[PDB]
Amino acid sequence: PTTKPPTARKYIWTNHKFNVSGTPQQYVPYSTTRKKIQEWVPPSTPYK
Amino acid sequence: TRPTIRPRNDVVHKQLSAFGQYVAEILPKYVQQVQVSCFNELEIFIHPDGVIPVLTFLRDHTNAQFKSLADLTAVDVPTRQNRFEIVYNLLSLRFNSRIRVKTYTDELTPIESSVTVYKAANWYEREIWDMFGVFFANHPDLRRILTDYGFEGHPFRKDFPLSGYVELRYDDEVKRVVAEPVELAQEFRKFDLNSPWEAFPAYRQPPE
Amino acid sequence: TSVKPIFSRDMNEAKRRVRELYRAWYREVPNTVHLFQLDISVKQGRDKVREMFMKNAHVTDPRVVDLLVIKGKMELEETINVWKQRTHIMRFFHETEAPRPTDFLSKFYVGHDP
Amino acid sequence: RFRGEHALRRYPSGEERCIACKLCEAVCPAQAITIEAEPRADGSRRTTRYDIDMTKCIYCGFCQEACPVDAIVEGPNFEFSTETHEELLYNKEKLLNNGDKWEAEIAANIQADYLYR
Amino acid sequence: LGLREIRIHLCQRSPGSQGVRDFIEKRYVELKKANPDLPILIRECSDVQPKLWARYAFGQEKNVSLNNFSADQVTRTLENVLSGK
Amino acid sequence: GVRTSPTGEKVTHTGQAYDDGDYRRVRFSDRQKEVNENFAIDLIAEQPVSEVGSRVISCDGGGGALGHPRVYINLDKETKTGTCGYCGLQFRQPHH
Amino acid sequence: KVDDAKVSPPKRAEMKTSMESLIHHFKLYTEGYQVPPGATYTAIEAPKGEFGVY
Amino acid sequence: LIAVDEKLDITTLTGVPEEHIKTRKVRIFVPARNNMQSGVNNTKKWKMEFDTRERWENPLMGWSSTADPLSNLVLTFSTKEDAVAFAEKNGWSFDVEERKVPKPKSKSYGANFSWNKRTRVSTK
Amino acid sequence: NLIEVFVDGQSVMVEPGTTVLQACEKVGMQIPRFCYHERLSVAGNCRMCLVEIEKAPKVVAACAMPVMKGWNILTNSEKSKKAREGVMEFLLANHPLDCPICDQGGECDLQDQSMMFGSDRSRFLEGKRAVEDKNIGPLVKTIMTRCIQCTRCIRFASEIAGVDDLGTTGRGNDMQVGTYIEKMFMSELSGNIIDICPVGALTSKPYAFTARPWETRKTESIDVMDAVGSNIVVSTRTGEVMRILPRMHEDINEEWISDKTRFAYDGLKRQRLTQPMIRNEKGLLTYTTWEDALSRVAGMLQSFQGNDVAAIAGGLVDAEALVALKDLLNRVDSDSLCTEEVFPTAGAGTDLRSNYLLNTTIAGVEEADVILLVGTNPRFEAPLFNARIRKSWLHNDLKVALIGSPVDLTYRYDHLGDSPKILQDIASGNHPFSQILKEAKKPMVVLGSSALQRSDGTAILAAVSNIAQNIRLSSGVTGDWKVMNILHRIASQVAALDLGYKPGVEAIRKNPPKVLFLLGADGGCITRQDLPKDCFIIYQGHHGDVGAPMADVILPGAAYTEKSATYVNTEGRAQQTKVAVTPPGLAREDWKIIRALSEIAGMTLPYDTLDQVRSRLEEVSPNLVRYDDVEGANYFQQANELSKLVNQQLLADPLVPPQLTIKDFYMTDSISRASQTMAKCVKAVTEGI
Ligand code: SF4
Ligand code: SF4
Ligand code: SF4
Ligand code: SF4
Ligand code: FES
Ligand SMILES: [Mg+2]
Ligand SMILES: [Zn+2]
Repeated sequence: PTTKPPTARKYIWTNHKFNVSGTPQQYVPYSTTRKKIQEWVPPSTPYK
Repeated sequence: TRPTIRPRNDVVHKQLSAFGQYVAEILPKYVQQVQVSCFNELEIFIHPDGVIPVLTFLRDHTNAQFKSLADLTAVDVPTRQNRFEIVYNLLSLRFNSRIRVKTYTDELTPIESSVTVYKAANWYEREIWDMFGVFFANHPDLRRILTDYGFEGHPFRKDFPLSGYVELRYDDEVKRVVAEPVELAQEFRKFDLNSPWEAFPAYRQPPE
Repeated sequence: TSVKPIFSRDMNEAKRRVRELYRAWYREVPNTVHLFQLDISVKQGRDKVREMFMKNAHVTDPRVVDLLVIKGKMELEETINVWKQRTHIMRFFHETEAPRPTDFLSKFYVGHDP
Repeated sequence: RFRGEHALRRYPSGEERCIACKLCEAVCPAQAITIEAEPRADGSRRTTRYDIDMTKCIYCGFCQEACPVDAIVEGPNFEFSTETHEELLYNKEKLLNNGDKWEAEIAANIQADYLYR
Repeated sequence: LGLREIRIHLCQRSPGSQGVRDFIEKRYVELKKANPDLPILIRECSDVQPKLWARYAFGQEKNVSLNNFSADQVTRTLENVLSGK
Repeated sequence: GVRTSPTGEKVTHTGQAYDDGDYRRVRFSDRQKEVNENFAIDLIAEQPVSEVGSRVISCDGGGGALGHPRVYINLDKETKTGTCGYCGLQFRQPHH
Repeated sequence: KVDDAKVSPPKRAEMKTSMESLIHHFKLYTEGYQVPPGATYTAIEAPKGEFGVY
Repeated sequence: LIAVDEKLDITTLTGVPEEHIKTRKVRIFVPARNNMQSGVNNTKKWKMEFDTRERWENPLMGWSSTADPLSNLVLTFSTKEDAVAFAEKNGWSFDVEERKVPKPKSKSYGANFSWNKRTRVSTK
Repeated sequence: NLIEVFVDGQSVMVEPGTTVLQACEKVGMQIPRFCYHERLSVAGNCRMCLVEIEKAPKVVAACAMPVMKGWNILTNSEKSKKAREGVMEFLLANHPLDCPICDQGGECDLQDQSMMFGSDRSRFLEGKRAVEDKNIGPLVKTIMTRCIQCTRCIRFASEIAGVDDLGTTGRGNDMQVGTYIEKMFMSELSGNIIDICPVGALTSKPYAFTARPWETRKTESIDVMDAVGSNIVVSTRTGEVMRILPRMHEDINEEWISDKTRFAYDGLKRQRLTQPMIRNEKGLLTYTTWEDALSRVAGMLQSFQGNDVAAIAGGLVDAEALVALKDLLNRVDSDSLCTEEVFPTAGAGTDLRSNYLLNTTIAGVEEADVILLVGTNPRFEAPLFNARIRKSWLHNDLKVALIGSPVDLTYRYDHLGDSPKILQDIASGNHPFSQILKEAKKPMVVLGSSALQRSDGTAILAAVSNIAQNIRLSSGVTGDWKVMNILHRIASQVAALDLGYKPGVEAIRKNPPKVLFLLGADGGCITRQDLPKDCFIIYQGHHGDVGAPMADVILPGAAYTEKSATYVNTEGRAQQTKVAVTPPGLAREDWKIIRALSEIAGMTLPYDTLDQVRSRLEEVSPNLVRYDDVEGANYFQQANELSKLVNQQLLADPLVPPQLTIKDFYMTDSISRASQTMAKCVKAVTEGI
């Protein structure tokens, strides 16, 4: 890398990270999609 | 020249056609059809109860020394009355040739076991029974070969689901592996790939 | 029509084969309970054998009955030779499956299943 | 040519290369890719969900052959063993993080091997 | 005791429904005129025998087979239901 | 451009964030949420608009065979920029 | 590879330049190529003996 | 050869669970042409498919889950009679849909230029 | 007589005028094509269907060339193959490299026919053409660089939809398809240009980028937005409705669907009822359990009986739910069963089906000589019926006359007044249209169901029956042609009337009920000011619109995409929707809900499965279980004789349809009101641009 440095981008990580498994920095999966179906919110004002 | 097209061998096509006519003449009682595919493969369709005579002839005859059984398998075609199609692939070392013999059967009709002709038929027919449900009559030891002990159903039939009906896990309450109905965290996503436009006119079927 | 008989030409011969297989399975339950070190009773094993025999009591085809006794003989020889483990013998009992509701109201409460 | 951990790449501008065309999902032998897309706030064709089950993946590299924009790649990383099964079910944020961490080496490898493709 | 509706199921083509067709053709309008508030629903069967359903109070239903009846016999069977005998 | 939900949870570039009453937030306790900080929409908006003096331009994303399939964009509507829809790049004709 | 884009994929540069090549890349990697109907048994001399596919 | 007069029934031999034999109604049909394309090659054979069951969302990863073994099972038959016989011998309930074929149509290019009829087109 | 031609040497017997393409279709060969559609006129401009005749030195356009006697058509000859390769080369020469970002994706005819009939390599070494993108509204997205100038959208727009706003401007390689001005192509049949466009030039805007064709599973159901009962295909993906596509049925749907049918599936993801709801001590609706809600409802149902129990059925209810609710209310001797749609009960009433059916079927419009529309706007009440009328108009010079308000149908018609006094005049014989009807060989009278909602619906029905009787007497008595027709606009109306529901809510108004079951009743016909004080209301449904806000107990149900259900269309045909997805949350099937409620209340209904419910439907009305059948008996004589008895005076008001414009078309039912795409359509057609 000293002789042939890699191409620099603004989004490439500045600091490298090792494997963070077994630590509070470990990856936890989740669904990245929003809620498919919206339910109906009843009125807050009483009737009859 | 045509660099991207597979060349053909009309000499081998002629030799295979001649031998197919030869066999069809010698065994009129069982041979129903003979075909030669254009990549030079001879195929003989026989009545299902001529398995032992036809195989013994193809093994012992001087002009057909098919001493080796390359394979034995079945194909499931639910649209047919006899859905199962038993396929025998024979190899002749003396004449450096290969032949195929095809038979049909259904669920409740047995096929005579050919272990008296070829010894490889033993495990081949055990696998056919295990995976398709075809029973072979005089088989020395016919039982499951590939499926789990007590596995119910024959998985290679077209109507069998890909993931089956049960799945295994270890249960701590009973301290043993248990079998429970199948349940998938992500269901297999079935893709419809077939194009609505015809690809090969040469195989077009009559509108009927 | 004139279909090929696999083992039995009539339903009486098929019933005879069924009775022979039932005798074989009945006489093997004590040995199976002893060898596999199961925690069930011999009476429970015999009741399971009867129940498994009895869920095919609606069959009226001698060929289907012949195939059923063939498969029963195969799974009897898997038990005798101890090819099966305690796992499979106990798989005959479904000791871990939850009791599935059978009434309309319970099914309606649980979910969408018919 | 080595096929290791997967990554989602970006253009030099920082824009994601993936256009949610689902060719990788179609070609994946192991059905290890799950993709869901919708128009972005600027109208771009972009993914909202891009999952790869690394416990289902067979590391065959078909997804980067089938990608028309060089978005999904199989990077050089091979030392990414975890302690729980759930940590091996990557999502879009994890794959973009992998791309950002490994972009220099990924770019160098693609430059070295793109004339054989 | 309290009749709530009548339904007549007659197939459109079968010979067994010929009498029921004649009753509808010539005698239905008078019947509907005498009983304006009684729902007399005429529907069509496919290949089964003609039938007469009478729905009473609290969901009690009786079915009478009209197969191979005559036009006057259908009238008599229908008047038995309305009368009660 | 990351943003924080009212529950303290970071919001992803797709807008994902667990509700306050959602039980599924328990999985992040004593752990973290994997969120990529760079937003492609923000970066591509930060990109400037190129001006070329032709009705039709071509974009291949830069790099040639290392970009995207080459497409042609018609710069005739004077009320908007032509956007390459593979890479989201804006082009325009010199006005005034 | 066989110079037949209806069976083998085109090059990446051709795919990113040619309309026919892009179409064929898309179709090959999403649907695949159709094989004419038929059954074959082909065997080779694998190191463990005859390895065959029907 | 023996003579037995029974309807073929292989449910006891197929190994399917009782609920998936008895609570399932298959649909025998010819697929409708995909309206997005003009090809008619996918409307040649009859299909047999099962009724849709429940799919839910996985708590982790939000994938689509299922508990129905016969969800992706589709069988191809050359004839309605073959499909019905297969369903009958396997013991499933079935609903048959008669095949829909486009009716013959009278097309005439010269109709676009009628002297007195409304078929004359205003543009080409 | 039939002439003999040969396709690849095989003999075909074809009628004179049959084209080469149709003869090849007859022997089973589908010739490639882009500009040819069998529902549109013949263009012959894409030149993709060129074939070789045996002795002809020149290739012919198969789509526009009538066959001559003794022609041999060489469909797989060298000349034909080279012609296809050349044409495909030109098309792909100017096409853009947009396949990965194109919704046409795996369902593109350019791609499929390029893989089948074209070359695998490109010789084009020039620059491509880029075309400016037009804007024609919120439904159709135009990316016109992908257009292949096949002019299907122009022909479809003009001929089918009666809108001449599309055309080709300029000439040469720079010829463009569009409006030439910023005008929106808004019509009730606008998505069919999305369907017929072979390429990705016209794509669905709601469906944009969401899925790919291979992913989707296809469920064949029917449409419930109107009473035509159009056949559709629901495209789902991982348990989610993704798209609605047409399904061919040449006697109902004929490959087209309306915009409300196609683009209102977005309303199935909003305002959904997902859990049972009751009211707490504060009177606010709160979530509860199925057992709790059903126990409350069953307690009230056991408390009351007689005509103190009413049910109002809405427009999206199915035969199974209707018959289950009818049985449940009959178990308590109650009978206040009604629909929120009025039909005249004076005379024959609902006793004879050929008194509220569309007796001349949808396909029967194609044989009529004269058609008289009374008090309806078929363009918005039943867009496919109006499309059939326009098709018959164009291809048979059908004379259409409309009595009442002068709405804009897509074809020229003869306007007659605005008042039912014209209807009185025609029956007498004063009007010239009386002579036209008398001399017509096949007349048809269609009375819109919206006109029967007036205070004088019985009088209008009597007047039109008098007109039909006059037609029958003067013209031929014999024949199977039927003149009298009624066009419905509600999906559940015909099924309810068959089951024996009392049309309209007059019974509820007359005897206000203590307990009221609103089964999908979102029309707001009956409200709490009509009901007695402390009335108990159970709203069973799938959207929270009106009944849910006013209800005491809320029971979530299933939609047509989520239940297998039976619906009877306006011509009396019965069809069944299949299950595409499952009901969300704790929502259940409607008949299952009613059956569970009956079992809890102690009056258990005698059916436990869908087959048993269908058997009960067969007991009540067998036509509900005869599905594709449409043939029925005609009782016009009895109906007319019973109608002559009681007559009222026609109101002196003009016959004004409820829907006069396309916005009124867009916002019709609960799902349409919940949809956001329909809101966008309303905004676009109201505020323009
Ligand atoms: S490497 Fe192969 S198995 Fe893994 S995600 Fe890519 S295509 Fe799928
Ligand atoms: S093939 Fe590439 S661009 Fe297409 S969906 Fe996959 S990662 Fe995205
Ligand atoms: S219209 Fe067809 S060929 Fe053209 S870019 Fe779209 S998918 Fe590709
Ligand atoms: S927009 Fe589509 S339908 Fe219209 S001419 Fe172009 S390719 Fe044909
Ligand atoms: S299909 Fe005949 S020229 Fe277009
Ligand atoms: Mg299109
Ligand atoms: Zn670009």
